[PDB]
Amino acid sequence: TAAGISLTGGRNRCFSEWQSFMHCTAKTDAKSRAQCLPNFEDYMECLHHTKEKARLREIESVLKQKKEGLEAPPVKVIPVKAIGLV
Amino acid sequence: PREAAAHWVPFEDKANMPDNVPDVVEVGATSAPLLSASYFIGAKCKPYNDDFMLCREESQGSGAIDCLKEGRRVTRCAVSVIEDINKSCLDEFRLHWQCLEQNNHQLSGCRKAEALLNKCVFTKLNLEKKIPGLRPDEEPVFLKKDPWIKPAVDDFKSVRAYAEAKKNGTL
Amino acid sequence: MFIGTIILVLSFLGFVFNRRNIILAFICLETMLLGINLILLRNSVLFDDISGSLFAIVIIILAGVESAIGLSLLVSYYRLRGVINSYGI
Amino acid sequence: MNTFIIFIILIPIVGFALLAVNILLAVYKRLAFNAAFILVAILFLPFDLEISTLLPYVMSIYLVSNYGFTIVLLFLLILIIGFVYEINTNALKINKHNKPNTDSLIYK
Amino acid sequence: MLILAIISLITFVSMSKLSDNRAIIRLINIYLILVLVLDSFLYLLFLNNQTYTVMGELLIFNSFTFYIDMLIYFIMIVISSLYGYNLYNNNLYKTLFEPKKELIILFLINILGALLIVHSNDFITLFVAIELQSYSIYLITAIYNSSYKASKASMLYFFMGGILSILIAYSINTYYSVLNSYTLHSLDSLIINTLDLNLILIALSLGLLFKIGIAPLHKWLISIYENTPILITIYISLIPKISILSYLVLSNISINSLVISILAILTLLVGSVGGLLQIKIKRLLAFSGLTNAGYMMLLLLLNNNEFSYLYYITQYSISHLAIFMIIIFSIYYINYINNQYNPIIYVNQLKGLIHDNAYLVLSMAIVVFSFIGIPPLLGFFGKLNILMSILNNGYYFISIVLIVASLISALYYLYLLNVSIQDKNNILINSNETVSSVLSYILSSLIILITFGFIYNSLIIDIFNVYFN
Amino acid sequence: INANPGFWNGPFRYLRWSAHNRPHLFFAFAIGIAGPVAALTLTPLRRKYLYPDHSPLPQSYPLPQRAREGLTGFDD
Amino acid sequence: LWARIYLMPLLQAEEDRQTVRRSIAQLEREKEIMKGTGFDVDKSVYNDGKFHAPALMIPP
Amino acid sequence: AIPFEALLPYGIIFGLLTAGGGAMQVLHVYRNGGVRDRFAIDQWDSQMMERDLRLNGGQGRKQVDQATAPEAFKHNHVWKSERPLI
Amino acid sequence: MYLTYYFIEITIFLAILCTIFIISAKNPMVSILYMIALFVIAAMYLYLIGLGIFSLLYIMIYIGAIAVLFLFIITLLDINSTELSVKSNIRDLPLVLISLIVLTISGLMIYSNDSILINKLLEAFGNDYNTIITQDWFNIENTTLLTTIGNVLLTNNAFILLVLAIVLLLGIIGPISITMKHK
Amino acid sequence: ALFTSLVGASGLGFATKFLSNKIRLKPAGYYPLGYVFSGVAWAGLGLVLHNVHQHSLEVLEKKK
Amino acid sequence: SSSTPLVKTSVNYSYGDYPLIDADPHFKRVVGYMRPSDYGVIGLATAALPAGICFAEWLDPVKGKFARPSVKFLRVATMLGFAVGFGAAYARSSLRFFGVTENAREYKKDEAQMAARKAAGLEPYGTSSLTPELQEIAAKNSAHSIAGLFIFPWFNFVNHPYHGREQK
Ligand SMILES: CCCCC/C=C\C/C=C\CCCCCCCC(=O)O[C@H](COC(=O)CCCCCCCCCCCCCCC)COP(=O)([O-])OCC[N+](C)(C)C
Repeated sequence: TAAGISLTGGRNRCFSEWQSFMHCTAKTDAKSRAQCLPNFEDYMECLHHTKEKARLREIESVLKQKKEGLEAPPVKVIPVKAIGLV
Repeated sequence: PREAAAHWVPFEDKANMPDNVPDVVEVGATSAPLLSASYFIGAKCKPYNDDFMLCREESQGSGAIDCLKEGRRVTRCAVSVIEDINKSCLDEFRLHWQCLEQNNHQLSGCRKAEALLNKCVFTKLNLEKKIPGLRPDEEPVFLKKDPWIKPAVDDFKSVRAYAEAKKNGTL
Repeated sequence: MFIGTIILVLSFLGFVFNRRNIILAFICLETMLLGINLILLRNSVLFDDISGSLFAIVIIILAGVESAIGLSLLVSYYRLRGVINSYGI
Repeated sequence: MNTFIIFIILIPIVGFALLAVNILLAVYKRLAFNAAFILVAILFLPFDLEISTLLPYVMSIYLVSNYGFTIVLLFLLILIIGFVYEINTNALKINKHNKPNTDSLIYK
Repeated sequence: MLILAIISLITFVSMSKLSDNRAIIRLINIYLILVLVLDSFLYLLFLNNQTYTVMGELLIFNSFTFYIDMLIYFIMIVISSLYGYNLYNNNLYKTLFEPKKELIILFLINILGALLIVHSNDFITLFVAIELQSYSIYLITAIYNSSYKASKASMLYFFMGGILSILIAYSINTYYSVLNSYTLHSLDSLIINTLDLNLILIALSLGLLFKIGIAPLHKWLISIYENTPILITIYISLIPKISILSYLVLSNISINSLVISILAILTLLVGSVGGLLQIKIKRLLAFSGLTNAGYMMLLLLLNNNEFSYLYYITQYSISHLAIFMIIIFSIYYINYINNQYNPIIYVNQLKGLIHDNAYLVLSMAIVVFSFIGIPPLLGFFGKLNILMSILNNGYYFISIVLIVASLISALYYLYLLNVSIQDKNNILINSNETVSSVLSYILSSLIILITFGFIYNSLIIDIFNVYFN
Repeated sequence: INANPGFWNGPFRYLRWSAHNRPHLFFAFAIGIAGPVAALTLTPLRRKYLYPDHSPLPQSYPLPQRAREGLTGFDD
Repeated sequence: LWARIYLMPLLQAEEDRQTVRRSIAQLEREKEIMKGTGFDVDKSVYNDGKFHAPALMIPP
Repeated sequence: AIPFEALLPYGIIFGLLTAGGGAMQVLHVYRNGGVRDRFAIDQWDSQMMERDLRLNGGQGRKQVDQATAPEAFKHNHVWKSERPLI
Repeated sequence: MYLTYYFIEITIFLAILCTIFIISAKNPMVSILYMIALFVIAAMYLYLIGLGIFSLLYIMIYIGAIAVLFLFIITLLDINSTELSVKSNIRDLPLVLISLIVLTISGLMIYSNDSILINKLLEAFGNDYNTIITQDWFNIENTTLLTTIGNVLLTNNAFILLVLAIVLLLGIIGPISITMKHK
Repeated sequence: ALFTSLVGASGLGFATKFLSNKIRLKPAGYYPLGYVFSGVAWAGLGLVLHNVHQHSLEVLEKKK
Repeated sequence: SSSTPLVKTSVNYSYGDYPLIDADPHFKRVVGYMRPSDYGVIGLATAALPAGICFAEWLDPVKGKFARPSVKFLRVATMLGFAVGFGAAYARSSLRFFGVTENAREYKKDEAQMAARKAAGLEPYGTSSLTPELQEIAAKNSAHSIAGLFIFPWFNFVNHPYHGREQK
């Protein structure tokens, strides 16, 4: 089939975690799959980014209350006709 | 590996390489010079490029963080080749990529300044173009005479330089 | 997934709650297939693969041949009758 | 702002202008059909739609060398037998009653 | 070798005339017979439930699927042996039951669509094959165009099959959205614990199941079965049922399913009490289709349902097939014939059939006792082996409602006999012309399978043991 | 009038008939049959006698299957 | 084609170190965000510990 | 012989398209600073043209050449953010 | 520059509006005219997401063939049709107001993997986070999307193209199976 | 035994020909070679099923 | 280089009681190694379809009178009889490669020919004009396609490396 073929014919953005999980299930006897679980949890988070979303929600929740805002090397936004202006 | 969006918003980060990765001498060459010098930095830095892609292979997923040591060394030796081709054949190199900046950067359109550059670099810098994967009794395409695919306009300065190289006998 | 779900649900209720003609049934059925495509193609984009696009380019064809078949079924229904009723078949 | 998009914004304006000058300057103020007419359009769709099944092959013809060839050949050769079905059955031809059936005159 | 038939015959039927259609169907019948005789040694490929995945994780060839793959050709020989062969050689029997020019094409296109589901692994083969067979039912229904009921039936079946096709495609798309793969074995028993999949896998099930007659949506199918002509409907009642039920039973995506258990109970209730006060014979017969297709969501709830399913499917297909062929025989003796497409409509019409001939009522009696599970018949062990799996795996209220449903159903099976053994007042003394020889030998053989299959029950269990385990 | 003789009542005479009276189906079916029949008979003659097949193009970066012997050079 | 694959590892190494630098900068910025209230800035949302470039950032 | 009044319309149509295309090529060469256009643009080539804009400083395809990079070339590298695509 | 931000949610609102004009129209042709409007709003969304190829395939076959097919049918056929009157269609309103809520919320439920039934819904809306786009230099030839579809239909899934031949075959046989009346 | 397993399937064949005569309202012996045809056909089915069961038993024997 | 398998494949995984030669036989090999008893089945199938039609109308004639069918149907019966005979022929003869039927006179011939082309130095199976990825894909298609002979004909014409053999 078209298992892990990308838009450009290469590999998906989550092919490595899936191939790791299929290594896990290839060497695992059935009903011993409970040791195989962490590769799976890594794969589902590669697909949907759920734990990353919850973590960035908590970081933004602590960030958004403060009156100081930001004391860090900032992230500067530019317009598209000025990528390499300066 | 992905094509941009409905509304993508560009941003940069005024930050620094933190503590332990030393400073490097990065390639400041545009598309025409490194497309011109591609076979020569592929001919000199073959095992360093091979070593970098091998190290990127063996640390699966570690990847980016793992071989900082070694993508340091492909940049250094590619910069070495292009400094050498500057000081060697700046005029004819410049002729080749002033040709190749027209014609969509199609390599097809600039045989004439190319062969001149290849003589110059094979003489002073002794590196040679090869198309690998090419079994024998198959002529490499930048050697053949009367090709089917000829450019629209032969550019003027390489016509003149190739004719003068004919007259001098260096070609 | 909003635009696909909205076309699917609203096209579905446009299918279900007509009593006026037969063609609104056909075109609501066709926009349901559009609504399934709008969800599938974005899951192809966001996951970085063609295989949802594989099922897309197959279901384009099946929606086509579906329309060809079903409108020949309607001309069967109309040949024997005189006029397609308002209330339905 | 590239040069592609003013054009397909600017043309509906040109049409609206040529239409508003018309609204400014103008003066204002079931039968049975044959099966061939309906069948041309109904049957047009499965022949328009194999064409778009043929569109992904023609872009990627180099990669599928010697193998996607034979798959496309078999695809087309399965389509040709349905084509020869409709041309064996005289599907598009419309007929009329102009013949006197050419029966010889029989006496007594 | 279906497509070797289809590609050849479509060119062959394109050029033959309207009179040649009978002998075309005779040719295709004999072709299917010899594909079953000369090529049925492929059982040797599996010997220990060995399964092949062919065309690259796309089709799945195992032995359950080989048995369904053989069953469909056998019943198609029995169906095609009807259109090939005259019933009697009379004026009436030529103007009744006329096969159209493109009918024999659409049968085999439907069998291609039905076989590519039982053999299917990918979802895209599932979707393309449900589409191929759904089109073929749209057009097998509508091919008798000059019938008012048949055109209305095809137009209803179109929109209802269209809604359930988009519901299946939505479920397929949704499973793709939560997991990258399309194949069902990306589940491999570790997903289902750590993943809420119950809603997707039921909506995939319920999408096919509602196409077959799962009983909140049973009203449209009964109307289509009563409206088609009496020979389209034996085919379009057998084929989609067995094709997708062996799909849903081969790939057990809804175990312990509460929605499936409710709708199983609701099917066994409303089928057995819907057929009670009904005067049309195809109706009665289609609700007998409904209760028996609702001893199916039961096995679909189970795990390891391949003795109960396969035995009950070939039971049901023989019994189904035989009782339709009995009323196709019964139309000669009746006094009133309406509606050229659908000649016998009422079960009141086949009264006194024992005084016309007795052996057709002997045949009718053994099939109607095989539907209600009478123990020396082959139809008994089907319910016995459903119940050796329902009770095996914990479904106790399901078993009680199964029993009550069988008892309420027998009340309208036996109405066929109550009608057919009565005094008629106008007995036949001499028929001049006799019914076709091969077309009554087929029914005699289908009887003697029903009445003498318990002979070979034990061989089948041993064979089964070898070839599926 | 020119009527159908049949493909089975003499093949070559039938092809001669269809070339005259239906050239829109002879020279259309004969130009499309000259493709897959010539692809099974004219290709090994070329691969032996005109020129053999080409070397395949690369598709990704060609990784070798070595075990990284330690390189020397370009340290600092 | 052979010209492009000769140019690949050079640009690959360039994007590699830009990935490393801007990633660690985002991690340190989010660390200086989350000072005070106790929370791990350094634990990755994977379980197999590898270096992923982050995604899904906060709208600028 | 030949009619001139018949051939003057096609002469005007020919001359209109001629002067149009000449003006078009001059406008494209003026935008790019003396070089012809890129008609077929790969994904590779698009990334490369963006890198050239980043390298030379502001201008489109100036095509400068240097032995090394400037020190500003290390820091001006951009990543593209992208909306949720709901 | 952030006028150019809400472009997706705009087309979502336009699709809602356009289906409201599908199912509430006087003529049977006015409904298909808003339907081809719906196809082109869809094709704008498909270009917007990053799929330029599909949008033009949707123009080729969905305001291409099947549009012309439906316009054609509505021309050469008479079809009685009533209007959306309140006296025949207000009786459906308390079922629609239930089924809208239930079908939308349930259609937004299955994109989640928790087991709370309120954290399932609130993951459909709690996504305002900007994906970061890196440049990898691994791809060398412009295998765009249509090349990969032509590689997967032809090698990895050749059987689906080859069963597809039978489906288009059936779409040719079927209308000739019905609408001919041979002899 | 193989022989009784042939004779019983042949008796099933005689029953098929008999009942097919009796639906057609013919006498018992109508075409008395047709009994030979049906007997040989159903006996061949008994051959087939007998041999399949033999081979299945031998496959079970080889698993020890 | 164009003969390295670079996938993982079962080795000598027999499908019956007899040792396999081959996991998918190339079409020329199947037509080579088939027995004369197999050409028998082809001939019995070409004979059984026209005689089957003439028999099945001897049972019940089409027009009420026993007439022989036309030569038009006997030609199509002969064609589809060759079709069934070839399907049964390919099906039998490739069960012999799988080691599921009696495998005596072909294991020797496949010792012989493979050893006779290891001596001539060439590839054990043959050089296809395909890249090795197309060989893998095109032989994931043609693996075990002899099951499903009841649906569709599919054959091996691809000449790829792996066949479930010992080393290569
Ligand atoms: C000479 C022919 C003349 C023309 C006849 C044309 C068509 C005849 C078609 C059918 C006749 C009945 C054959 C039944 C075969 C069952 C195989 C089997 O029990 O299947 C088992 C598994 O079944 C199951 O799970 C349960 C099925 C339960 C069947 C319930 C009804 C059975 C009672 C009557 C059937 C037996 C009556 C015998 C009459 C002598 C798998 O084993 P298998 O797949 O290897 O068996 C096929 C090997 N084969 C191809 C060589 C024959």
